[PDB]
Amino acid sequence: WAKYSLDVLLQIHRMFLLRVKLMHFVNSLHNYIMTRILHSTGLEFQHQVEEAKDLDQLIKIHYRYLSTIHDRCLLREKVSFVKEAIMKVLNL
Amino acid sequence: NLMQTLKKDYRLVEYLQAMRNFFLDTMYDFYTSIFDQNVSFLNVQLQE
Amino acid sequence: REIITLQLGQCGNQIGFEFWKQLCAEHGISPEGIVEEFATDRKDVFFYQADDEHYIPRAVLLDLEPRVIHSILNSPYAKLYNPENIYLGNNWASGFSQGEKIHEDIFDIIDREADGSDSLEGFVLCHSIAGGTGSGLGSYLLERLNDRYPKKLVQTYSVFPNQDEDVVVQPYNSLLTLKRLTQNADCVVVLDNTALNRIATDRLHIQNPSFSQINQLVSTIMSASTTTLRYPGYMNNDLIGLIASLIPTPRLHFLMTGYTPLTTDKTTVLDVMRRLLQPKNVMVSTNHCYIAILNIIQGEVDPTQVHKSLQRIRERKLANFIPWGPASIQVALSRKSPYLPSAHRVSGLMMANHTSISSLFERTCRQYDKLRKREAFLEQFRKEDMFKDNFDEMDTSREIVQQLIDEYHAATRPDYISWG
Amino acid sequence: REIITLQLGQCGNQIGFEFWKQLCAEHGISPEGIVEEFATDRKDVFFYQADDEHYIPRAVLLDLEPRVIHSILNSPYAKLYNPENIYLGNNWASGFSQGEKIHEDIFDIIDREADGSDSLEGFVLCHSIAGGTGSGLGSYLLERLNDRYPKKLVQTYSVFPNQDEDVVVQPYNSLLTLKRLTQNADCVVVLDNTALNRIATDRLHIQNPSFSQINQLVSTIMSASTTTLRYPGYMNNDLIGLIASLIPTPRLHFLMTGYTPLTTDKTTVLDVMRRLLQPKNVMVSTNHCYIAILNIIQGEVDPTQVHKSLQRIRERKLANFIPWGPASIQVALSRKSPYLPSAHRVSGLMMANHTSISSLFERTCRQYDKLRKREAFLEQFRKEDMFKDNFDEMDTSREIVQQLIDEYHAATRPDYISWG
Repeated sequence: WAKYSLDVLLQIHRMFLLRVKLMHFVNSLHNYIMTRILHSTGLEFQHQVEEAKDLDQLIKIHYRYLSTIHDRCLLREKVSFVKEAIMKVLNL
Repeated sequence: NLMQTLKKDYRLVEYLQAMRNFFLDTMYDFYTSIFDQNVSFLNVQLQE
Repeated sequence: REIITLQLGQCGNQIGFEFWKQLCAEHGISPEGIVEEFATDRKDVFFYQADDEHYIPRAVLLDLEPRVIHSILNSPYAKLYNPENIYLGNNWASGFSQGEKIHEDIFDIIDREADGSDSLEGFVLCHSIAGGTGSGLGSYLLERLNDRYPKKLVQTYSVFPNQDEDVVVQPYNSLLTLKRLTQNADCVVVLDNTALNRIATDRLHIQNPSFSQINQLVSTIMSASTTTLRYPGYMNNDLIGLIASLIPTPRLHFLMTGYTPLTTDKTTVLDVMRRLLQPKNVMVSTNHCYIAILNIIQGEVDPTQVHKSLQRIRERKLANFIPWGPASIQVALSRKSPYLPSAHRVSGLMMANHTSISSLFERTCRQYDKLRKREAFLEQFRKEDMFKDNFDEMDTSREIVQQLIDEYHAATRPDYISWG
Repeated sequence: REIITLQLGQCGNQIGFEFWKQLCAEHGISPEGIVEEFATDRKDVFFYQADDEHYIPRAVLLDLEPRVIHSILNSPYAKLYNPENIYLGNNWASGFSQGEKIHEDIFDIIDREADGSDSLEGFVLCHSIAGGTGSGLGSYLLERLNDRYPKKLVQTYSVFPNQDEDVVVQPYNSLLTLKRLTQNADCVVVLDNTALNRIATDRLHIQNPSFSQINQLVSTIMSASTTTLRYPGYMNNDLIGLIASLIPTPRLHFLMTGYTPLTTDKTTVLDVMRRLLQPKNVMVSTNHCYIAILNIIQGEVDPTQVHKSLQRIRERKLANFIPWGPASIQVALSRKSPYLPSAHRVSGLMMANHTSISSLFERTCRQYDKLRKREAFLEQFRKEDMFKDNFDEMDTSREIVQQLIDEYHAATRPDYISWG
């Protein structure tokens, strides 16, 4: 939502520097969130589940896949020092 | 044997592939149309 | 979404022909359009799912003094694309005036294909700057497209007119076309003919068939740039997202071309990153500093490799920075295409906004200024006189390109609260 | 750290060409620069990891009346090094004046390669004393380098102008160049042309191709001296550490060359130590006493051998001592290089500061004094007259070399609280 709001727009040329000043920040953050967590940790996780021959360990590797992506993209605690910053740059 | 016949019928990998595709190209287009609300409106846009 | 590609002039129809042949060989289609059995992809970006089970590309075929377009006619790739819209030089004024008198039905041709596709993302113009055939008509059609449709994107793949060259009106033609490019386009992709000529005479020992080999290069670059649209990723599955980061302001919309193998006729991301950042793996050849770079890689990429490669690129500082902000080289990953030759398995390309192209602009401006001061190289072309008896459009284009050079130099400064 | 090597003149480009060919054969690279599979080393001392997977050396190519440099051009080692900086005699005044008028862009060439490497340790000048082509331009560039960069090291590999020789201005040229060498250099490595000529006519029976064989000798010595920098040891992995011990004071910075095999076309450290200490295994041929000697050995060295060899060297007293202090022959051990020919498996070289070179200096001073007293051997060179109409630079150089001879003789004394 923040990326598309910053990428829909067609002063003088000065508005456009303000475009770069924010659009770069959200774009780099987007690249981080996908690649370094949700695809790196996903790529190791697949190679782990394709060698599970047990009912029991299959739940466990999955919970230990979500709970580390849920840590890396943090939502577990300290949402008053990380989450609020992302929320206010959404209002930006 | 049980894990083999769980990946030849009732494939967990299939539901896994669908899962992480129902967030993150296609779901971009769906939400950008909503940029320009209501809970029954979303059903009919989603099914489109 | 969907891209409608426009080709015009002999050089533009040449590069469009090789690009369509390249995408025909790339995707699973015959030269008739017959479906293959090996084809995460998309075949609806340049291709309409057309109505005889041939994925016929949406291409506007324009001819002006056709010689090579006749060879395009009797060809097996004329069964791939022909929606039957072919409708009929050595000057900008002649091509401009000829395009002016017949804008109606060719605009109807544009309207037909605009009604043809369900969605639209942009118009990609196969264009040659001061190519004679492409010149004038291309600038006039650029005015028609940007005026008639303000809601879409205009892309112009352009060459820089230096082929070690006789035409002395060529600086005037390139200056007027560049005025149109700065004012009537959203983004311009520019290449140098001399740079690709040097690279071609380097990698082989060819001297005479330089045109066709340059066509291979630009077609490979055009396929490589739209691979991220043709194959579904996460970003730049629309044109405007790739266009957005490199262009900080509506005046600096001219992009350098890079592609890290110059070869297709083991490797890691780290080596090809440091191999990309030199200005002699760039296919476009004081303080000169990039505004923004974007690189897209395609291959068997370990995801940790891009991470530590970008680490090395930071602490080495082998890229030219932007003063007024952060706007840096961005790592993008794309899928390796089916049925591409297996050399340079990890292969990347870059598009970058650099202030160094201002030097090439002012060189051509200096050539124009020389011939304009001498006043012996207008040649008294009759279309040039009848189009403008006062030749004030040359002065207006000179003013616009001077403002462009000043804005380039102002973006070079640490303050870009000082304009031009 | 990293060394940027400068070559100039026909003789200097000759010795740089053979040295680069020697290091190409030594390290695991092709004459194009293609990596080998056998290569504790370093390839970043003379070599940049350059940007087409060729370890291209940082070499400044300077030409002045090029004859052999044209042969260097059409060569397979022109694919190893060419950063494309070649820019254009028989006199010191002509080469000095020609270097004076164009110092700007060649200093920009120096600046380009100085920006090229990440770190820098020194500038090694391939130079020939009174070689005509190297002369004058080399002395002027020595002034430019030591003035422009006071934080780095300047090394000058130099020959002594005695080739059994017609040029009668040669003592004047060598005297002016020696003034520049004493005043504008941190260290000078000097060899005798007659000594290497005697050794070459000894080991073979060659009379005509003496130049090329002397080139083999100096290139082998230059590789042997920087083996301890190119291969990681414990000390003298920087130049200044090897430079430090031999040079006790800024005036005595001239070093003799030794290398214990004169052969490459069983052995122990003990025998090659006693074989090194004679003045006829020295390649540079009253009380004469060394200031300081340093020897570096490379081979299959038992570590007890250097210990008892140095015992024998002490109680035999086969080396000339220093009165005013301790500064003696130091044993250094280095790695045997890959792909070197397996003759003299234990091989050592020495660099030494000796007062015996004062004799060669005063011989050339006596030749200059003879031709200067006669006043018939300036030949009225026009560049010599226009450069200095009063010829007071010859008097200043004579004063400086006289102070040098006096400081040499004062260092010979047990008191060096008496100066000159």
